[PDB]
Amino acid sequence: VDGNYSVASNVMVPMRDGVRLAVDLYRPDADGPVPVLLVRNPYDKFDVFAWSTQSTNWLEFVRDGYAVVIQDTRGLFASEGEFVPHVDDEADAEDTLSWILEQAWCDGNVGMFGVSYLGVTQWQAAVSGVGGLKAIAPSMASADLYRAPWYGPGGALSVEALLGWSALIGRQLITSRSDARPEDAADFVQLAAILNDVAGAASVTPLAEQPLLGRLIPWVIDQVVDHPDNDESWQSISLFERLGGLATPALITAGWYDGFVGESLRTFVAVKDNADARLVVGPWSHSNLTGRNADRKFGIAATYPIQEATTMHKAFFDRHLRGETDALAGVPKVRLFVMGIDEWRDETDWPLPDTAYTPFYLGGSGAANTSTGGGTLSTSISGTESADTYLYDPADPVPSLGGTLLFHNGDNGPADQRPIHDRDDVLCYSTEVLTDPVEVTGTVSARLFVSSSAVDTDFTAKLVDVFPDGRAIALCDGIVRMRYRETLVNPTLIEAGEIYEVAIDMLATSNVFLPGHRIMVQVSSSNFPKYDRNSNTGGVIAREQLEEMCTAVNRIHRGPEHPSHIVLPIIKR
Amino acid sequence: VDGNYSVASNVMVPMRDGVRLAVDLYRPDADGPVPVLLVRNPYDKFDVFAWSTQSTNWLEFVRDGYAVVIQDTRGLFASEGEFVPHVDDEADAEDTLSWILEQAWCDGNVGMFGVSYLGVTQWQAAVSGVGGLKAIAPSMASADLYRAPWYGPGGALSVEALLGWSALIGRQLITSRSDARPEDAADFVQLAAILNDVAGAASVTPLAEQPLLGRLIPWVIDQVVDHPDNDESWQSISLFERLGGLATPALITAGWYDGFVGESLRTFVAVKDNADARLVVGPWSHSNLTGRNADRKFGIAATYPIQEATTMHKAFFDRHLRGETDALAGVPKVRLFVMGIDEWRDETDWPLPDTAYTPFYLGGSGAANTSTGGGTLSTSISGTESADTYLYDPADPVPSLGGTLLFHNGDNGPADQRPIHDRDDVLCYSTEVLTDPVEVTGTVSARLFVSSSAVDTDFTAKLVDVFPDGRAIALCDGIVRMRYRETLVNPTLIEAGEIYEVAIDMLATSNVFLPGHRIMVQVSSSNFPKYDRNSNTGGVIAREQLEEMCTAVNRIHRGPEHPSHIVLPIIKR
Ligand SMILES: *C1(O)O[C@H](CS)[C@@H](CS)O1
Ligand SMILES: *C1(O)O[C@H](CS)[C@@H](CS)O1
Ligand SMILES: [Cl-]
Ligand SMILES: [Cl-]
Ligand SMILES: [Cl-]
Ligand SMILES: [Cl-]
Ligand SMILES: [Cl-]
Ligand SMILES: [Cl-]
Ligand SMILES: [Cl-]
Ligand SMILES: [Cl-]
Ligand SMILES: [Cl-]
Ligand SMILES: [Cl-]
Ligand SMILES: [Cl-]
Ligand SMILES: [Cl-]
Ligand SMILES: [Cl-]
Ligand SMILES: [Cl-]
Ligand SMILES: [Cl-]
Ligand SMILES: [Cl-]
Repeated sequence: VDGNYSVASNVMVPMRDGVRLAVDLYRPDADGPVPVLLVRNPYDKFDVFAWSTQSTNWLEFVRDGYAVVIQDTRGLFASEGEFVPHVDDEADAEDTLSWILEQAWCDGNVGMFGVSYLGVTQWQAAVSGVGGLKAIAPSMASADLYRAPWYGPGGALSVEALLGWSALIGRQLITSRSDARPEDAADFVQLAAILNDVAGAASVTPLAEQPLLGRLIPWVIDQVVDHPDNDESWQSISLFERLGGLATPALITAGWYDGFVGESLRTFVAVKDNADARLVVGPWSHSNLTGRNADRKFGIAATYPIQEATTMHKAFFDRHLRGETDALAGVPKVRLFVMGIDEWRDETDWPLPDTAYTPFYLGGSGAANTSTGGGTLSTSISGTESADTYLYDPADPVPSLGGTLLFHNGDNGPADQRPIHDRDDVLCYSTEVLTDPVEVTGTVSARLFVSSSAVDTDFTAKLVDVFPDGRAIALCDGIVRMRYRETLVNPTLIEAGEIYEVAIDMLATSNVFLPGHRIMVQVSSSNFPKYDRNSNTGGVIAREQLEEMCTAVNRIHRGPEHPSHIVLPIIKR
Repeated sequence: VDGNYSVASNVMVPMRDGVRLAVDLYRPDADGPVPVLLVRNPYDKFDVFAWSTQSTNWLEFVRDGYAVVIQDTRGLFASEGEFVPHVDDEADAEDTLSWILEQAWCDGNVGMFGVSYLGVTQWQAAVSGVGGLKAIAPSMASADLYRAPWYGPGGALSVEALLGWSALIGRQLITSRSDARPEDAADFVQLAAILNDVAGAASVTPLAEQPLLGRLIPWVIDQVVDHPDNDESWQSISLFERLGGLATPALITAGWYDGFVGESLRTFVAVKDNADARLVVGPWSHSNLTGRNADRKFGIAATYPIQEATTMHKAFFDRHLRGETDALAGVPKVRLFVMGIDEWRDETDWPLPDTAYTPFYLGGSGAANTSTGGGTLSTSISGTESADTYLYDPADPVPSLGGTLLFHNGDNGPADQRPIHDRDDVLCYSTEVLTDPVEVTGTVSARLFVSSSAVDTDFTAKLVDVFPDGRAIALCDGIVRMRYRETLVNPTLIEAGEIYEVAIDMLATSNVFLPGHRIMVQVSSSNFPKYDRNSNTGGVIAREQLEEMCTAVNRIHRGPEHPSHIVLPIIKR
């Protein structure tokens, strides 16, 4: 009967190596075989409520005649084997898809959907070239694990993401244990302590010493902390280069304040020529999909629209798994929440056609240090060769406030920056108060002319919307670790005092700066614990003791000969 | 097969009057009949994700051999009939329970669970004396609709709760419509505008003029706004008096910052002698179960513990629906999140045995106006007859900040009160900085000696924990509308200038004020839009125009002859 279904729990699916993974089957009451959707989940297939509010009302898919299969990944919960992040997911997905294809109840069309880890696994599934896989819908995900979430395009470690997540997995490994252990109760409490104070846990040096996390999940050191370069151990699990080869439709969801935003958007750009790609980007962080934040509210329309997402996914799967060629009529290619005007808007492509990548140059009379310095931003090249200078001290890094934080205060993306404005290592450059709106929608980057007293250091840039009431709301940011200025693969040190021109990848945003506001840029050399602090030594940063580390006198050059600037994706419509 | 189940959608259940309600059946694969759990839902039975993250991982109940029945209430979604809040729920629940009892798959034991409206409906079900109903688990609910959520023990209208909720229902009535209408699109937008600015919507006078809400849901005026007294129209839907008659076990969940907290706790007290009652209270507001707020974090242990709640409910239903007499061994009678120490703690009863209801007297030299006035709190009666005076102007009420707000900024219960401290109509009284911890856990109230220049006015009291860093965190509060000082049923005006002794019911809290903190009380005459503003006229407040309203010179008397005080539930353990 249409609308009706049954659920089979713990159906055991064998992999090529003989290890069995557990799945639940949500199957519609139907005569024949049906199209099937797969979700690969490290957080207990039973616990459907934990992730689904970030995704879709997917029981609707089942009431509409799709089967849904939810799998425990290798070594977790009801599945056999050993858990190690990422490394088995390609082969386990491929084996799972073949098994589904072979079933009486599968009509030979298979899709996937899901958020975060349930999104990353979909790219891993898609690169196996299994013909029966017709569509994916990776939400808040990445096809390159180095670039998101563990490191980034700037070559700094996302220490808060790493510790927070590892603590979360650790806690799961315990609550679910095969045979319960004496140390469990106390370990559980310690992992909670990390989660209640991620910045504190990230502060312990050497970073590479993790007695609890390294024991519970060795991968934390063996893979992540020990591999600061984008080396073969990373490329081995990276899917990105293979994406151009694909012809798989993808429904891609991202958030402006989500740790994966940079990489989600890249996946859209990489697939859009070869197959039907769709993009949806709201003002969300990884753990906050409400549209409400401490000092910034986007309105109820900004709240993750779970029912509309469901309708959209259903239309998408109906088109690609059911051959219903008109299912996506009236559905835009790209849908974006444009902040400032705080409104959803349709677009024909991403990047937007007609994007004017516009330089805004750093200038001003006298020191730019602090928000009451004289730093300016202007579309005109600065008149005179100046330089702003500050001391960066690893023992006192600029604290992270909003942005794409994941676990450490990850529920306040559009954070007010006023608490860090009076600091001397935060350089501020702002436009005059605007009398006309300025839409900035696209990827964002900075070109800075810099020098350091040290042989390595970091530089950060943050785009800020300054409100008339005083609120200075974070929009997007990035970092470059100087050793990785040219390449993430073969780092080289720098000469003290030599001027370098560096690119800072600041991910992306969509904001209208309204009349009465200013456009601002904060420049510094740290953003902790979003990124781990550079030791300023040229050493292996994660193996260094705080006391071993150096301070750095860092300098930003600006003027006609050194035209440092942020490049803004200006839209005029 | 154990673990396995099927789901039947839109099974149509007839009521005594011939109208049919839609249910979904989640039934385990079983030989015989099973125990059954019922959930009565105004927010679409299909949409299980919207409420369930506030409740239980209830699919676990189905995998463990309970049937679960989810019903659309009368007139909503798949159900026939007309929707009017509350009035049909008793008879519709009773009819539904009989129908379940009559089914092949029901073993004659029925329970209920659910949050908010899904909690209120359970008390409505429980008063029908249906023998087969063996247990309920009303979460964040009330047995007296006047006292929560529409008015309160003080006799002021909860205007923000009323408008916010009505806008929410309005939006549902539209999205689900039988035959779609031309006005729908624009009405939808207007209801969003209310939800984005509840305080703004509450500001329009006369309150009783609601062209949009009154048209969409007439009940908003006909029942709620037109009945400011606790009259027979309220008692008609009140379950509270009948609760003493009952012998039904109840698993009761509440939040310290939840609009229903006062009434949830009362239901526990009313049933605990007659049947197995259980209580769980965390630091949550109605829409924020994270334990995280703008200026206050309770730690990850404070996060609504959905899996543990599931285990607890299962143990509870196993005991009362399955006759498993040892199922609740080791499970405490009462479980509370004690703020300050921020820890879960077991208790043997609520109110705690050994509660010392202790007077803290208002004192101080010179005016108590503002946080930098001289207002004090002390366990000793004040030496000298003083009085603090202020002007309350309805056109400028004290704004609501945290507390038990539902829709207007309802996600920040423990709000920092500093933004309203420099105001002249906020009187502040605080203790010296504490050198020993003081646990305040229980119901809280104030006795104030007051006078007014007007023939009616409000008085408010708010308990505040002042942190060493400056944060002044709201804990609990209340109001008395002076016409209702003696009774909620037969109001009488007051004589200008005459001194009255009034009680203010401040609901309940659990907090340890740690050494370094102070205990503080804010006294005023408004708290808007948590409560609607008193017009200071003696009129029908909701029918009055702002321009028609009066200001009031209000006065708090303190000293030996007028010993105004807050009564605090002191625990020493
Ligand atoms: C998702 O499930 O949350 C994590 C944030 S670091 C991420 C890890 S790949 O997946
Ligand atoms: C629950 O579902 O939310 C409402 C807050 S006013 C309440 C109405 S009885 O039930
Ligand atoms: Cl089968
Ligand atoms: Cl394995
Ligand atoms: Cl805002
Ligand atoms: Cl919009
Ligand atoms: Cl464009
Ligand atoms: Cl200026
Ligand atoms: Cl120099
Ligand atoms: Cl040069
Ligand atoms: Cl049947
Ligand atoms: Cl009806
Ligand atoms: Cl805190
Ligand atoms: Cl605890
Ligand atoms: Cl006690
Ligand atoms: Cl003092
Ligand atoms: Cl006088
Ligand atoms: Cl007197």
